[PDB]
Amino acid sequence: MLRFAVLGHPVAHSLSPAMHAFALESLGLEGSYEAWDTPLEALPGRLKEVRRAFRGVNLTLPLKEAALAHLDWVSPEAQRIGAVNTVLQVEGRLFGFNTDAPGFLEALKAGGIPLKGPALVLGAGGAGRAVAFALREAGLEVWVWNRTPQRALALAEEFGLRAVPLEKAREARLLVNATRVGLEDPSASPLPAELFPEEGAAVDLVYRPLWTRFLREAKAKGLKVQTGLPMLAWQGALAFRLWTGLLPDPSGMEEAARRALG
Amino acid sequence: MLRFAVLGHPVAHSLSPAMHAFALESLGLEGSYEAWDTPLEALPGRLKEVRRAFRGVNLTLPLKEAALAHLDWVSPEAQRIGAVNTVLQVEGRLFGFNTDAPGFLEALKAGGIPLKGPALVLGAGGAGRAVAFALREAGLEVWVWNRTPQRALALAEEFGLRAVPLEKAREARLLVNATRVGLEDPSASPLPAELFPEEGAAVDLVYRPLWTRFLREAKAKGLKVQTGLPMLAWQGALAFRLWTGLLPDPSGMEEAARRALGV
Ligand SMILES: NC(=O)c1ccc[n+]([C@@H]2O[C@H](COP(=O)([O-])OP(=O)(O)OC[C@H]3O[C@@H](n4cnc5c(N)ncnc54)[C@H](OP(=O)(O)O)[C@@H]3O)[C@@H](O)[C@H]2O)c1
Repeated sequence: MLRFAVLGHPVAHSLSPAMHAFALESLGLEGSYEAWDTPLEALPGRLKEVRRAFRGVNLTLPLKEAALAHLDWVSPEAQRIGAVNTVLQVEGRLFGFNTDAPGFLEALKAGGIPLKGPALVLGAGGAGRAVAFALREAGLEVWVWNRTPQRALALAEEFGLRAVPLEKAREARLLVNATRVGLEDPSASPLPAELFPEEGAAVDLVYRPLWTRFLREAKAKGLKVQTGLPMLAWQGALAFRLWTGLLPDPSGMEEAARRALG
Repeated sequence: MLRFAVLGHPVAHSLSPAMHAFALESLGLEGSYEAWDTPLEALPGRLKEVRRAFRGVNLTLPLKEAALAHLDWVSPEAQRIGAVNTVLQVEGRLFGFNTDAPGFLEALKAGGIPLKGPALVLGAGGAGRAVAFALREAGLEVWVWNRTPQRALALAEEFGLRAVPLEKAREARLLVNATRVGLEDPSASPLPAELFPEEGAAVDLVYRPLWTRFLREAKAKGLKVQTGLPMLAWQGALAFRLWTGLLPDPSGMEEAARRALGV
């Protein structure tokens, strides 16, 4: 019993299998969590397959947004965010949820990052929307920026936030990189060093490398920093509870993910 | 800790607490399944407490119908049957399902009884509906009877069945008692021995007593028979799987009920 898996392309190096293997073991449960490559056009087929033999699955790039028109139910939050990262299967019916939003908040709390705004979310893409949704719910004043202005402006209107220029980063107290800038690229950062504030906190959703240029610039400025692992771990832990009713240890899953990275 | 419960009025004799206690223990899980007396007045206040402190709950009379309107999502089957016996709580949201229909079918399969029709369901009430529904989806011909002809003909239309006179029971190959006849009445049966099928099988949903006059008659005639416990055990095991993803041993679920019954 308990067949799980992460669907997306690519997923060859996902850290979920390692995290969830630990979750199952730690809770004394038998089961498996496997990495299963799935293009955005091979999705319809896989949701059918999930229905017949998986208790649940995580969705990742680039399936998160397209999965909605494919589930029997989608949570109010997942719908607002417009993306599902966790699917539960019961009686062949599929229910979509988003554990990225609540996971991010739990990660901040657990990591001792104060919820102090204004919070600037860099990136109005999928991850940016989930983070902006979470920070709005937490009641902070939220600003959003995007390389392409329209997307930031549209999101600001949609969520009742404020689209701002990169320069306003100096006035933010919580900075979140929700862009792909820096992914596998130690030379790139979404924010020029000179625009970082001198007090506050910075979080990077990118965890490859672990200490991105963005986090190094932030740490250099004396800001409290958090890597992308805590969020990854919490969204996974919350997903596991959705599936079984049990909450595996988040710190344990994070460590497991770290060990899995090398 | 996993928190479960059976909601209804009454529930003091429900065998669910005993069955799920076995499920939890046998599956090495920590948690509890309690019986919570819940009159219809209190469904609202009760469900809210569910969204907050329970992973899932079973619903028994008289809350199986008035629950649908209060849930965030109701399964199709449960929609068509018009009753929910299993509620799942996730992120404060409540989802309703009916494990009786599939539990009934899985009990027959696991017990040997072939889904060879034509099958006749005696009783067009709540119990009969769930069973009538499950049997056609299974792929066999299904007739329905009821002491009040109307309640039967209407069901034949709503579910695409066929209302028949009691005499038809003889031409059926699958007999199902969905009436309260025989409940704590060893000498009472809804079907006269003379109207019993020629070949086939019979299943009684009444499990108190376990061997009802209906089942004893059916057996004397040469029909294969099944008590009401296998269905009880499977709807419970399926409910547990629904809440956790793990299926407790249905045979063990039945044993637990048997012991709780003391027979
Ligand atoms: N740690 C976790 O658990 C976690 C959870 C979710 C996401 N993430 C990570 O965060 C990132 C975002 O993922 P996602 O699902 O939101 O998907 P995504 O859709 O692939 O990201 C599109 C977004 O990234 C920005 N971006 C891309 N290239 C850029 C460049 N060269 N310069 C400036 N901005 C650029 C986009 O700007 P435009 O709109 O202008 O293209 C936009 O805001 C990924 O690296 C992902 O691994 C991590």
